[PDB]
Amino acid sequence: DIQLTQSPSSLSASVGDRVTMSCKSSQSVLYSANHKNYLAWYQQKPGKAPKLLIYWASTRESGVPSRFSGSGSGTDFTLTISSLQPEDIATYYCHQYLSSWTFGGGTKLEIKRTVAAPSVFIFPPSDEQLKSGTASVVCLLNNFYPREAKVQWKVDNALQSGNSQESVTEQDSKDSTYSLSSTLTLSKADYEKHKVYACEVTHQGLSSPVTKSFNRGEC
Amino acid sequence: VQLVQSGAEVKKPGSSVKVSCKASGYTFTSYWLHWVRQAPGQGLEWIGYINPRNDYTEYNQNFKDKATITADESTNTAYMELSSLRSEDTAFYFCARRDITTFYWGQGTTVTVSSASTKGPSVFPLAPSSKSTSGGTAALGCLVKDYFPEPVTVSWNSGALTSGVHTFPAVLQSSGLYSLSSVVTVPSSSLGTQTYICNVNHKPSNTKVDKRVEPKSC
Repeated sequence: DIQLTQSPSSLSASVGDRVTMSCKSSQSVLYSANHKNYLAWYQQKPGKAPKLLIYWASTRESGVPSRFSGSGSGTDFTLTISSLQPEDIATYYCHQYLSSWTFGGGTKLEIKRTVAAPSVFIFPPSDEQLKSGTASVVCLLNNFYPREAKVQWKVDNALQSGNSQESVTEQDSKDSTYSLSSTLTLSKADYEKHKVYACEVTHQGLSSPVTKSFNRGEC
Repeated sequence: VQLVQSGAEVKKPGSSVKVSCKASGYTFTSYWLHWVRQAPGQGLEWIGYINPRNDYTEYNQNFKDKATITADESTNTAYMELSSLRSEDTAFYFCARRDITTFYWGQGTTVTVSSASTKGPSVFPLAPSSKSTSGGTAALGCLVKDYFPEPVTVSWNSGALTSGVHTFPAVLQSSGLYSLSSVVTVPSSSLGTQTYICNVNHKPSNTKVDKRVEPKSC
């Protein structure tokens, strides 16, 4: 029914910045009986329930830091964070409760920092896994910013597809970097069929792609 | 004055699940109780609500053939039941109520729908070497592979080592089994002159493994 549009979908800002995000409703959420705007703002950390920041568009929750404030009336609302702090890395949601509940799409907020190239590490499969009949090669990208990075696996210079999987940590609260871990998995017989195992890493902090590589049998 | 939801659920496709939301510290029939879904990496989606005073219910159109919300004033407990579970039902489920002064959300309940069955992981070393060294920094870790369901917990040196330890989010493999890596950033000088042990626990399979990670010379 009443749709909510949040913008931007993502925000990057330095600690201490003033930050604003907007929420616009398809219809007015200002109720005629009490002249109250049925709009709330939430902060949500991963794996956790959303935490209420603002209710009735402008009333701040009791325990919430005074750096958070809400403004607007009718169909256009704004959440402002006066001085961005490192603990504010989260996804922010607007929520209208005038009619049946609807939510904005969220604003993912991250800390902006100096570009940092990843340290690239590679781990050959262990003797224990090989005894079991499989070989996993792990490529590690440590403490880089920004989050966008490309990891390509190459076996004897052949690009690999459909045999690897990666995961990225949440942004670190101390140095505002990300880390990424990628596992390439082959059967032991297929692993023993090739010599060079390499992960090629592309990142804004790298003037050229970096390759971490090893030869089967060398470790 | 809090809403307490039942624990994590792992279900096979085709089964049903009923999650509970206990309300305490207020009058249970005085406020509508809502349910909200959040699929992994996605936003918040309203499921429906119940008026516990007269058992009146309304649902999001998208959940009409999936969710049934009930309540019991006599036990001050609300329920949300999901029928004929499928993989797309894997999500976070919250109960939430609105007061005059504030909102109260439950802590959330994960529902994981998978055909896979319980399995303990193998813990393989991620051996440090020149291939995992840069300057005065070396990386080592443990690969915790092929387990179900979540979660696994990893400590290093029985909890005595926390600096430079980061555990990555698990990845769901095509087999339907999770895999996770836990790594540690250490001074390169400590390789060979410091013992590193990863302690892996998977309680669903009663798996407990302590793996020494020893350096390789390459």
